[PDB]
Amino acid sequence: DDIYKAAVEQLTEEQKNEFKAAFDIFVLGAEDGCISTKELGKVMRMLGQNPTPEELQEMIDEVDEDGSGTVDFDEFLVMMVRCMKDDSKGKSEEELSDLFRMFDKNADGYIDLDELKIMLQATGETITEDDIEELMKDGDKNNDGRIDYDEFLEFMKGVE
Amino acid sequence: DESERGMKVIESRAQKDEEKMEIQEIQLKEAKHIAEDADRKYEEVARKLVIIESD
Repeated sequence: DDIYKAAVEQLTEEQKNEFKAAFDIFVLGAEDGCISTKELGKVMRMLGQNPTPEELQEMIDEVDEDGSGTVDFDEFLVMMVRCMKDDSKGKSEEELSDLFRMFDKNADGYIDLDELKIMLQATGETITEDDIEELMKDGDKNNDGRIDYDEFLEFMKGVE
Repeated sequence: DESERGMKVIESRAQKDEEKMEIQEIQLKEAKHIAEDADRKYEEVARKLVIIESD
């Protein structure tokens, strides 16, 4: 669904071309185009990541949700950003500082649950009872009940 | 022939031992990785315990 679309959106042209060229090593030729999961460790290294054998296996353990034994191209990009975080630019502290200030309507230096909900519902996306809290608990690394400026910058690195 | 058979049995055995060894390496690594995560998880709860104890 949307995680797979997002990984594609976040990889740049000079990178996605290498990812598909290297990832195509997963098919031997004159087969069925399966693209197997056992080849993930090899491609992590082909693309410039430098994992240990345990890490190569972890990439394999985190794919194949349907038991098919394969990895798709969009699926690969999702698995790669969770291993090697090749986002598109990933912005900057100055850009997120100015944007942080917009969620911080009361200028308190943090985004609480009410601001987090207003800003999201305002996009037209329906917000349910468990939403918002799920993001607050992701950004709130120190478990203080809110996402502060520093936490915000970590939380949204790579977000567009 | 005894020495050559010796090698066939021993080479095959050395390979069986290489495989058992590789298997113990894989298994200790899996167990070690469980330990890395069991220890990591321990650290997360132990750290959270410190945070929670501090709280």
